[PDB]
Amino acid sequence: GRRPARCYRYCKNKPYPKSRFCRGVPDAKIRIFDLGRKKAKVDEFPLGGHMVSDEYEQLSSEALEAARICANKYMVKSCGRDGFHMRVRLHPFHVIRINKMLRLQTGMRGAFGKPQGTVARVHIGQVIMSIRTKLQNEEHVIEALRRAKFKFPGRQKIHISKKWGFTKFNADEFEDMVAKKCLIPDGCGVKYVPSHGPLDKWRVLHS
Amino acid sequence: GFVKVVKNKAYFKRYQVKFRRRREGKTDYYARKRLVIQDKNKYNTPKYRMIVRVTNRDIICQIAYARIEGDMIVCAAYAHELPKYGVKVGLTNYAAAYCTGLLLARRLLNRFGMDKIYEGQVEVTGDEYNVESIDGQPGAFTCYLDAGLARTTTGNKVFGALKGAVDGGLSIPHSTKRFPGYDSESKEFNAEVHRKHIMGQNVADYMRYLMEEDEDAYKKQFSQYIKNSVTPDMMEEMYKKAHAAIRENPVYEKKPKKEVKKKRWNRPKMSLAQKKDRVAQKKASFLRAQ
Amino acid sequence: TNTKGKRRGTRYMFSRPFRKHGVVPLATYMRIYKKGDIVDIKGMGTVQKGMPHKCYHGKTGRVYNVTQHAVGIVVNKQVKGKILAKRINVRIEHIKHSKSRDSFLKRVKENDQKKKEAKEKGTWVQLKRQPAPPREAHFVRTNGKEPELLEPIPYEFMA
RNA sequence: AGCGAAUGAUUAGAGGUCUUGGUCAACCUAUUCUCAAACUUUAAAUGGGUAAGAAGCCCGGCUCGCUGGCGUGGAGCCGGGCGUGGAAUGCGAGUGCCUAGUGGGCCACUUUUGGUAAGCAGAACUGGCGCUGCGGGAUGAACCGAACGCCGGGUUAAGGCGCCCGAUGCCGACGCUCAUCAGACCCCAGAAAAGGUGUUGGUUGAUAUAGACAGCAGGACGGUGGCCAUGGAAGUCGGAAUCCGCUAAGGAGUGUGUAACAACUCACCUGCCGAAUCAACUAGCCCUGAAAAUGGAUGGCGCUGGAGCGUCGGGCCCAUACCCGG
RNA sequence: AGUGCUCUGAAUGUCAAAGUGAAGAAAUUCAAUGAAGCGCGGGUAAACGGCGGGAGUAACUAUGACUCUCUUAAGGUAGCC
RNA sequence: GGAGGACAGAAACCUCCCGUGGAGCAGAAGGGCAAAAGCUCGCUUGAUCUUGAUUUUCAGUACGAAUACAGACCGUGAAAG
RNA sequence: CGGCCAAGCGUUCAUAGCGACGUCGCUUUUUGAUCCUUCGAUGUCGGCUCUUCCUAUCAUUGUGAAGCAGAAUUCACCAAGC
RNA sequence: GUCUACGGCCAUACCACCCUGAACGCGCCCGAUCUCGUCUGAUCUCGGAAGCUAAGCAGGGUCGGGCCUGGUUAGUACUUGGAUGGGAGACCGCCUGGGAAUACCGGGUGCUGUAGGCUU
RNA sequence: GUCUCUGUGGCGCAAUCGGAGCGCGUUCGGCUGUUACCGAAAGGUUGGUGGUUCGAGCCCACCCAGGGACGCCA
RNA sequence: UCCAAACUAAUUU
Ligand SMILES: [K+]
Ligand SMILES: [Mg+2]
Ligand SMILES: [Mg+2]
Ligand SMILES: [Mg+2]
Ligand SMILES: [Mg+2]
Ligand SMILES: [Mg+2]
Ligand SMILES: [Mg+2]
Ligand SMILES: [Mg+2]
Ligand SMILES: [Mg+2]
Ligand SMILES: [Mg+2]
Ligand SMILES: [Mg+2]
Ligand SMILES: [Mg+2]
Ligand SMILES: [Mg+2]
Ligand SMILES: [Mg+2]
Ligand SMILES: [Mg+2]
Ligand SMILES: [Mg+2]
Repeated sequence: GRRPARCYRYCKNKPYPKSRFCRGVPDAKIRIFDLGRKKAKVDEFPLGGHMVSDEYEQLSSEALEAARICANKYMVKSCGRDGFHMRVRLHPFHVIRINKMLRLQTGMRGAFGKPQGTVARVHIGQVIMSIRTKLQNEEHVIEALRRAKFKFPGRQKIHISKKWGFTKFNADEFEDMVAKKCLIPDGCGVKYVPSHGPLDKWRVLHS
Repeated sequence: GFVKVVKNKAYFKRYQVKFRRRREGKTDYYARKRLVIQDKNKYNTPKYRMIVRVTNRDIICQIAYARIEGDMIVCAAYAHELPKYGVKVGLTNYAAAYCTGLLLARRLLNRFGMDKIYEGQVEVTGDEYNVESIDGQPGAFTCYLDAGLARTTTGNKVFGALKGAVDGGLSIPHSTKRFPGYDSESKEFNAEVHRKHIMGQNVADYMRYLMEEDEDAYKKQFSQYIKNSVTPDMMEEMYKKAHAAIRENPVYEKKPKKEVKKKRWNRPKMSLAQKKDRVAQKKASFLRAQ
Repeated sequence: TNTKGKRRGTRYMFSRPFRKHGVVPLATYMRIYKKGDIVDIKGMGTVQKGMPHKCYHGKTGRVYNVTQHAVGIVVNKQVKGKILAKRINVRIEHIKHSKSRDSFLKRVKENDQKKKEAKEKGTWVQLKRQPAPPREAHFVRTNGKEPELLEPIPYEFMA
């Protein structure tokens, strides 16, 4: 079994990712990071609610997919099977280690341990999880992110963004920029079309 | 598309250009590094090099020493100024290479005033000669050869301009292995085969050859010799008259010209204001066309 | 324990700058080093002969010897308890003239220019530069405007 | 910091369409999420080196076997001339001989490595203890203040000022808090997640005399029960529902847990009652969470218009420190 | 087979001092000759000691009398647990 | 890498185009390197004879290794070198 | 040895009794880990005898809860008197 | 106004594509007896001068890509010194001084030395 | 933990010598009245994954499945 | 004096 999670809570070591050097890590528990109808466009699924860490700590990969699951089946149950898109925005890149003991060399002789799991190092203000829905589901994204808090160790705050969706443009100005072709909806996100470049891209934009 | 573009934006963010005069393909910075650079304990002493460059219609010969600002040319002698001395044509063959190197030397030695001190080899043998310095006089002007990017094989014309400059009196360290009269399978130098390349006898034979077999390709290969009436049997003396005319008067005097206006023959850069309304009336005339 | 290797830890020190690889510019070869001038010791990576050891990269010494390709520099080195002067031989790719001296040679050539022309105007001109006096009294015009009121902005939370 | 910059690691859609993939992938282009002790275009703070003159500067000449187109170049030498001593601040400096003891260290702030951690093991930087007393932290190698000849006077530091115990025996200022485990001062000697209609602040939003809120209730629910189905429909439901009362506004149900026409008057009201109220947050103190062995520890006694916590004022108390004196 | 002990000594390989021969002015050097022992060859376990693995197989299953195999100096026998 | 060319295809050889090093340089990793430090030809032995100085580790001792010279003799190159 | 969250289990029904994926603690009867004290010596396992203490309650007194009809049982509270 | 030869700094100079290029030059170009090289006069070497600015090269252009340089980012991130600051901690405020990097938004697109031409 | 070692045709097991095999079995003819012997043919990701190399089953790095051996004062 | 083993449970005279 894995150690209790207060053993690996604070960011004490320097980042130790899997590479040519740290070989043979076990695979992370969380493998799926986006969820809901992923193919939903940007045009009318506008609300974006975040989950922001209040502490500088490191979260296990077991706990990232425990809050992936418990926020999914609340959003499924109350906003439908496809009325949402959630996105986990932490990848478990740091590798934690274990010094297994008890015919080896006893004690702290040779104490550099073996890789044991993966965590995600997280900062103050860093977004943990995002959900985008219809605008009339603000009551439910606040509840699903509140119920994902109980899976994580430290302190988190729930926050409703000012941006449109998962984009980086403010929702106050989003429709005006789509109207005047400063933005172009491609898929989940949006392309910014600047006022420089060759002029044939201006011509095909104003065909 | 299907293939990955190699010249993408990240290709140009990491591209280092070569030097300005490398990517024109004019300078070998490997060779120049060993050629223009003085030993640091011969401190501000110049290090002169003879620069022989052969274009398609001219032979440039010039002595330079290097400075941080750029190379400083001390004396330069061209081959298109040889018709002043009496060689109207064949101004890039081996014979005019000798005449240009001889002109470059004699123009330099009276520039310094050493011209009667170091006379050089007046009668052209074609054999190995070296100017040695005389005690009590100024030393001989010591110089080195910058052939450039030329393939320096035996008979190359840059060694003809060297041979003219040694006979003119300069001190250039050389060997006779790349003069035309050298025989590679014998490692033997003739100095009579080489003498005839100075006098233009390789050309004189081929003129007599095209006279007696083709006579219509003769007017094709030597169309300008016929116009200036340069017979094959008057040519060896035509350079002997030329070399003495060099040694008579090597000084380059030049004519100024003043009566020119400020006529733009090219086109200036468009201002910022002209550039951004040009797009503004392209965007206008695009929407006006629909 | 670390190795006592000659280039241990010079991964970035002796490397080249970005897009400055390749052929050395040729005017680093035609500087002139007299005996007794102050040179900055840096050390390229393109040239491997004659490079100084890593304890001299970024030091500054004066020239005592000049050879065909190199130089002799006297550099102070602080080994543990005492500074001792080291005589090192460096090919001249790795050094450059120091401009720390040349501002002082700019003003010694400025002071002799003004001592034989000081007296006939009765001028006792200032030569000793002084260390930045306090600001003197002055007036500040409002030009009819009033100064803009500043007040702290309320907090809000984004990231 | 960067990754719509190389190298690596990596998530998702989109746009293209060539084909040894079977519409799917692969592929390409533009974007997008998240990373790096052993990656980096960029890039600090702190830092490291040198310099800030007479050993200089400007003039003339001489020497050379080195160098050399040249009276060249370089080094050396000899005269002569120039003091406004060419930033600030502080300070007397140089040099030699002989030489003991030591070569187990430990601790603390910040950076830091191994480890779940450790009063653990290992480094960097400075200070300390060891070698060192004194005042303060009840007590203490190392914390905070300050370093010591033997005394008088005065005044402080850190810390204090109910009584032990010197000093608030101030008509001190404004609040917060009740604890049937209150709390009470660097290191430091005990607690977390999660909760509380306990109280006190605050933030946002909502309703309200075209009368809310809470509580009684006055016509106060029905052809349509549809669609879902005779495992749940002419009251009320584990699956996709979803119009209309012949209205002053109304159920294809939250509501009397339901194979039942079982059967009672919520919902929404205009007069009654006639003035403000509701919700979600948030963080102060307090409480729950909170269990170990001899009987016991804000140091003790005790303290609750404070002798508690927060922000503050004036006094005052004394060290071997500072000051004046022997 | 190992380690011992033992017998045999054939033309036996290795092998000291002295002795013999040659080279040299001599010290010296080289060669020949070769005792035991070692090496080679037998014998010996009531000498020291030692004495296997892997597959498949009976017509319910399961077992495995039998079969095949790598392998060593022999592969633990009568017994007993 | 692309596009082509009898047999010939996922790989034989031929040709053009793109190609900032994504290859290679004996090996570990790091730095360096493009008319090159790479690949291929030509000629060679400077992998030789010398005396000091300096660097690196450092006590500023030695070995090792390394760097600038100087004196010889040489190789190569037209020459600078 | 406890807590929190709540997918599920409990014919129905998250929470009577439970409790996955997570996550937060306490304790010093374990053992690791350490090497601070003792090597000019602290007699070293168990049982026997005997006293006292702890509560994280097995029973008994007083209660609350249930998937508590009665009976039996399970879950909590005050409680270590016996 | 501009080129040639040799450079200095090495993209504000590079890359792609389009347009113009008087006179000189530079080139493409024509040939293989000699010199010298090749499987091949393609390269290299040599001898030329009928043709041509097509290409190189030069000048210009592109809401061009890169590169150079400003703004924003941002007094932000981080950081020297300091406290008997806060907080159970992790971490965080303040004092005293320093002070960045993207994305985003502008501007720019070679300067210049020595020698020699040309341009009326 | 560390170090060695094995892996190859159905089965036991070669070649370790950088340049795919025994025995037995299985098919298939024969002989026989019909089921040893005679004849012939077939068969192998040579554990896996990358390296190195003129070239790998042989040599390197790792993973796996198996083995073996190395420790004692309480 | 070379080797040379075996022979339906499936029955009707
Ligand atoms: K024992
Ligand atoms: Mg060359
Ligand atoms: Mg001591
Ligand atoms: Mg302090
Ligand atoms: Mg037995
Ligand atoms: Mg259930
Ligand atoms: Mg210790
Ligand atoms: Mg005793
Ligand atoms: Mg006792
Ligand atoms: Mg109890
Ligand atoms: Mg040709
Ligand atoms: Mg052109
Ligand atoms: Mg054109
Ligand atoms: Mg641009
Ligand atoms: Mg097998
Ligand atoms: Mg023992």
